[PDB]
Amino acid sequence: PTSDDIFEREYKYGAHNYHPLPVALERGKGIYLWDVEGRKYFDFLSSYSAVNQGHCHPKIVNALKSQVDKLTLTSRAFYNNVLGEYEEYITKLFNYHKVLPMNTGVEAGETACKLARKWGYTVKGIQKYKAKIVFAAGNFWGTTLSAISSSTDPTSYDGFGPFMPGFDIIPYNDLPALERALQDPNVAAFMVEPIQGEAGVVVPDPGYLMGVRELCTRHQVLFIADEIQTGLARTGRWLAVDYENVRPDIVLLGKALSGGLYPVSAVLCDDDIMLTIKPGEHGSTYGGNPLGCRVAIAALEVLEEENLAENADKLGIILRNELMKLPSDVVTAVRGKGLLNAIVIDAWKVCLRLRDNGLLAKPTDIIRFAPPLVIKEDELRESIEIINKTILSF
Amino acid sequence: PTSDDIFEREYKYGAHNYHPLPVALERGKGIYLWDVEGRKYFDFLSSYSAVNQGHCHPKIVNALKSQVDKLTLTSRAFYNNVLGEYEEYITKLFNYHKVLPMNTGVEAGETACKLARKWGYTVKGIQKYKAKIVFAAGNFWGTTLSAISSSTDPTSYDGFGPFMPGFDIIPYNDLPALERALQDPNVAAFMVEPIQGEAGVVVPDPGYLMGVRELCTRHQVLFIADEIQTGLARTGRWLAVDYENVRPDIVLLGKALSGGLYPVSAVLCDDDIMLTIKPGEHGSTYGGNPLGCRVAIAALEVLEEENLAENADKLGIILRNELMKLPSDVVTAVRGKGLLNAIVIDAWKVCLRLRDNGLLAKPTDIIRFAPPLVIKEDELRESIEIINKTILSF
Ligand SMILES: *Cc1c(COP(=O)(O)O)cnc(C)c1O
Ligand SMILES: *Cc1c(COP(=O)(O)O)cnc(C)c1O
Repeated sequence: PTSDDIFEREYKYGAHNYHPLPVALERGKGIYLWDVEGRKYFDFLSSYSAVNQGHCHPKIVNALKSQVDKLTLTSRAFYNNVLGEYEEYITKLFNYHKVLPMNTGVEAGETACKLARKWGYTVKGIQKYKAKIVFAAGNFWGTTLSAISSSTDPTSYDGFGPFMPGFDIIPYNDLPALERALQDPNVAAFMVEPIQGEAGVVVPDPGYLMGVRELCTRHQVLFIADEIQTGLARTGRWLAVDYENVRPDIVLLGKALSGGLYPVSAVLCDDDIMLTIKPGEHGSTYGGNPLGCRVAIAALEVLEEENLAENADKLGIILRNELMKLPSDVVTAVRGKGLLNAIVIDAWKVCLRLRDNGLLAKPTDIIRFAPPLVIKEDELRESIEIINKTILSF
Repeated sequence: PTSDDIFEREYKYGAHNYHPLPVALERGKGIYLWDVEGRKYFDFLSSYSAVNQGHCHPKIVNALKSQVDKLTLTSRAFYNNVLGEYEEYITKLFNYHKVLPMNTGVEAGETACKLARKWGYTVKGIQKYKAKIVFAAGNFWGTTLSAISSSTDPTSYDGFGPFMPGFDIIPYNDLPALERALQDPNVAAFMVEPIQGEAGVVVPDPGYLMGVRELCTRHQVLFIADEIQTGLARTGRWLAVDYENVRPDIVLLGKALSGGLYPVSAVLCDDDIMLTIKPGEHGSTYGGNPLGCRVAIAALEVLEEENLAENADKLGIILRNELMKLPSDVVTAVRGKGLLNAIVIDAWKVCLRLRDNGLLAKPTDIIRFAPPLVIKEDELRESIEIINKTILSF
C-alpha cells in the first residue's frame, strides 16, 4: 500500500485520538526510519523518547527472540525465573530497595499515587481520605481519569469529568509556591518532572530540584520524580535528577526501559514506602512478565555499555549551540538538556517541510528535537543542516 | 538458581503486591509449564486467560520475530504500515466501525469510561459534570484509582481514597436493579462482565444480557461489555455475549488478544461513540505499535483457524460434568461456560497439593479451572484425574 492508502485505512477503521504527521513508516534501524515509498529520514522524536537506544537495537532484539521461545507470560499468580533477576539488577542500578513492575508510564504514575496515599494514611497518619497529592502546572503523566484530573491542559480534561479529588496544582519551577503548598499537613506527595516533556521541554532553574528535595524532606512529603521521559540517558545523565545530585522517594521509569520493543514501566522506592502495599492490593496481568523483563535488562545494559549518557551530553551541547545561530526573528528560544531539546517558532508547517527534507519531528509553536542517543556527531551535524535548510527556506 | 532462591530474590528486590503460589516456572509450551527443577505441570490458570492459544504458540512467535527485525515503535505521532491493517481486520471481525488501541486491560476500561462521559455530555446532553457510570458488585477491571473506585472488594480500594466520583454500583445478575438505576437521566453507561472472572466465575442467569441490552437501549445508556477475560473463545464463543446474541455499544478486549506475547488491548465501538474523542484528547505511547499489532493479528487468526471456540465449548461440558461427580460434601458448587470454570471448596491447601500432583491453579474458597483452549480431550481427562486424586486425598 501507498502512503495515502495507509492514511485512509486508519481514518476509516481507527479512532481519531491522534492527528499524526502525514508520513507512513515501515522500517527503522538506529537513528533512521524509512517510509513505504522507500525514503529515508532522521528520527528526531525517538517515539517520545522510547527509542533512546535506536530502533531495533540488535542486543535488545536478540534478548526478545531468545526469551520468546522459552516463556512469555505466567502472570504473577506463579513465579518465573526472569523477574527477580531483573528486579535485582534494576534496584541496584538506581539504588532503591524494591521495584514494582508495570507496563505503561501512566500505570507507573497511578501506582505511585496509590503508594503515596497508602503511605500517607498508614505511616504519616493522615486521616482517611484527606491525603493530597501536589502536581505542577504543565505536568503530563498519561491519559487515565486520574492523570487528566491533575492536568492543566484543557485538551486533556475538558469534557471528561467529574475529576479525581485530592489533587492540587502549583506552578512549575517555583519553590515558594511549593513551600506554601506544603504547609498543608495532609499533603502526602509532590509529583514532578525534572524537565517537562510534553509541555515543550520546560527546563526548571538550577537549584529547583535541590529545593524540592529539601522542602519535601522538611515537611515529610514524598518526592515523586517522573523520569519516564527524562530518564535513561536522554538528558545526559542516568536520571535527569542526577544533575542536582538529588534522590527522590519514588522514581518512575518507562518508555526507553525497553528500547521500544515492549511496554515496560517501573516504580522504584525503598521498603518504608513500597511495603505499604500488601498482597492482593495492586495487580496487573502483564506487569513483571519474563519477556518484557529480558528486554528491559538488555535495554538498560545497552545504555550503560555504550556510554549513551555521555554521548547525549556532548552532542546536546553541539545541537543547542548550532540551533542558537538560527535567526532570533524566526526561532525565539532554544532549550533542553542532553538530547531532549526544543525550539520555539507555524510549527506544523515547519515539520511538514522538515519531513520533505528528510527529518521527522512533531510540534507540541514548539518543535521538539530528540534523536536517538546512538547518533554520531557527523550524523547530528548533517541533521542540523536539514533544520537550517528548512528554517531558512521560509 | 533453585526455586527457593527465586522466591527469596523476588522477596528482597520486588514489591509484595502478590503472594504467588510457590512454584517457579522457566518454560511453557501449549498447555504445559515446567519449573526450574524440570517438573512438568498442566496450566489451569492460563495466565488469567491470556494464553488461550497456549504458551509460545509458534504462529504468534513467528509474527513477533518477523516484525521485530523491521520496526517496533514509531509512536502515533507518525503512521506505520501495520496499525491500519490490524484495525481493519479486528473491526470487521467483531463488526464495529472503529477500534481504539491501548496496551493493558485497565487502559481499555479507562478509555471506555472517557468515551462514555464524553458521549454523555456531547451527544446525550448530560450537563457537565453530572454523568454517571453504573457498575455491578463484584466487578474487576484493573487497579488504577478509577478502577478501584468502582470495586466492591475492600482489598482493592480500602486505604487508597478519596475515590473517583460519578460511579454507582448495583448487584450483578439483577435486571430490576438495573432498571431502577437507569431511571436516573444522568447515567451515561453501564459497564459489566458477561461472566465475572476475578469474582470467582460468577455466571449470570439466562436472559440477563438480553435484559441489559434492552434496558440500556430503552433508556439511551451505553452498554459497555468487558470481555477482556471472557472473550476470544474462552467461554466457547468468540465473545461470551454471543451466547445471548447481544451486541454491546462498546466491547473491551485484552489478555489473549496477543496470546500472552505482548500487552495489547482494544476498545471497539461505532463512529457515533468513538468520534466523540478528537485528536489530542487520548494518548498512549505504546498503544497501536506495529509489533503488538502483528502479534495480535496472528493471535486472532489462531483462534479462528484452530476452531478454539468450538473446542472450549465441547471440552467445557466434559470438565463440568466430571467435576460435578466430586463429593458434594467437599466441593459445594461447579460453574462456568466453555473453559472458564470454578469449583467452590482451604482452597490454598488444595492448590498446593494440585501443584504437587502436576497441575497449577490459584484460588480467588474458590478454585478456578481455566486451561489453554488448545487442550485435547485426553489431556483434559488426565488433568481431571489429578483434580480427583487431589480432592479425594483429603
Ligand atoms: C508519556 C509519559 C507518561 C505516560 O506514559 P505512557 O506510557 O504513554 O502511558 C508519563 N510521564 C511522562 C513524563 C511521559 O512523558
Ligand atoms: C484483568 C482484567 C482487567 C484488567 O486487565 P489488566 O491487563 O490486568 O490491566 C479488566 N477486566 C477484566 C475482566 C479482567 O479480568
